Amino acid sequence: NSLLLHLLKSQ
Amino acid sequence: NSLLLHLLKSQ
Amino acid sequence: PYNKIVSHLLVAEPEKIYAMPDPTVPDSDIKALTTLCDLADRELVVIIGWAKHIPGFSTLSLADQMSLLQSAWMEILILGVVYRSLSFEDELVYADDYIMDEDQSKLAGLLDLNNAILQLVKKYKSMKLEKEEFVTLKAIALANSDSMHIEDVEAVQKLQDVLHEALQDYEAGQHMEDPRRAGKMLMTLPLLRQTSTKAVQHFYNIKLEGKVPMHKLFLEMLEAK
Amino acid sequence: PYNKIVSHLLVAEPEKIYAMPDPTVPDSDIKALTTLCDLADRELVVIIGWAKHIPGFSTLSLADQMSLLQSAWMEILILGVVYRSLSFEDELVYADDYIMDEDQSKLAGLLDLNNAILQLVKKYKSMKLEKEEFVTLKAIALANSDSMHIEDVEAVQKLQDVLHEALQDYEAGQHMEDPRRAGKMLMTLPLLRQTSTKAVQHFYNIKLEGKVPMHKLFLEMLEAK
Ligand SMILES: O=[N+]([O-])c1ccc2cc[nH]c2c1
Ligand SMILES: O=[N+]([O-])c1ccc2cc[nH]c2c1
Repeated sequence: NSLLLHLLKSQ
Repeated sequence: NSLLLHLLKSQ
Repeated sequence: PYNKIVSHLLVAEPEKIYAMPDPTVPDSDIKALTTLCDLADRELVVIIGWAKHIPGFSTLSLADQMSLLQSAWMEILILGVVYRSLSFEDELVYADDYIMDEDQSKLAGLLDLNNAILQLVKKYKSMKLEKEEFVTLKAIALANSDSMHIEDVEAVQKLQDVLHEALQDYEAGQHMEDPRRAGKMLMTLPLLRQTSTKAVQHFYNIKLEGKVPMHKLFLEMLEAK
Repeated sequence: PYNKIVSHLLVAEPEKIYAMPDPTVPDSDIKALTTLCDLADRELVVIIGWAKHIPGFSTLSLADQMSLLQSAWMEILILGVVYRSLSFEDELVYADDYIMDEDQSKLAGLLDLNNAILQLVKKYKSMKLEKEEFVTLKAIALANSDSMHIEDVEAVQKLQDVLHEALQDYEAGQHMEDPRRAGKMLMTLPLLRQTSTKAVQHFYNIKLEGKVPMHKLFLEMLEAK
């Protein structure tokens, strides 16, 4: 799964 | 020399 | 009853031309691309003529006239296909006798280019693009074509300003309900530019691959990019 | 004393990051491109954070948030270089510690891409682009990025409208002398799009050529094009 998604969900 | 120029000078 | 520059560009709009694919030639990728390049060669003649009716274009130097047309010619060809295609669904009207669906696009190797052109069609359909807006955007695309080779930067800026003012006056008069409509039209130009780049790249590749004959004017406009 | 969305985008603007080229590595094409791709990977993290401050962006679906960023990321990187470069002549400020002239551009194999970026710089210099306009155009470029993959077309149109309205209000308030300034700013977006296409194509070619290491986020944004 995408790091873009991860960073969009993050903090 | 360019046909573009020719057609820009034409009629 | 609107802006006079818009009125003028409407009556300056050239008559449609037919593709007339050679009925003695068997249907192939090479026939489709030969037909499209011939149609483009003929439409470029019509475009050069039209550009001379654009108020102030003829007062630029011959070098600046050529520079604007060498930069914008594919955008102008694309906008014509787009406009003709607005009443269709998933088909591109290159000409009244040359309407390309997915099947024909795959056979021509044009599926990707034709999908990008269809994205432009679907945007203008959702905005209900009018002929008045189409001709004004065509002229703006020529004036705003970002040539690296302009001699009179101020004169080209002035042409850009005249046509932008025409678009703003037309939308203010005709589209009171959407005070952002002129800007929304200008915000379609990036996808037009992107699609023109893809089309020129594609036809340049076809020129190098050496299998499709092309006329002098089309090859000269392709060489200028 | 102007439009609140503009005010907000100004205070949302991220702090500069340094390139920090590895001082133990000899100067080469591979070092320059490794340095630029690392800087881009790090700036993409900052860009994702910034996008969340754009009023209404966070209300889109995660899919639509990703779609806008996958389409616009290189345009946003280019606009940052452009803005940092406005007080320079013929140099691109990638970072305060990484300023590229012609010599360095030739050594990196970036001469053509860097000349296109310089054309954007020279246009915004002639318009005297303000930071207010820069941040607003950055947001508009994200919202207007022409993704083929949007789920809520109306919600993205609404974001486009909010930011376009902000630009129009700011120019109406701040630039009474030029009633066409908002449209002139929008008419810079086609060259931005064109330059982004050339940059992504160039870095995609570098990725395939296999010699320059690249971080996960940069490669994922490159894969999405
Ligand atoms: O690549 N194009 O969009 C393209 C190619 C060819 C023609 C001929 C007429 N209009 C054209 C448009
Ligand atoms: O191709 N570019 O314009 C480009 C490439 C890399 C970076 C890094 C920061 N800004 C960048 C811009």
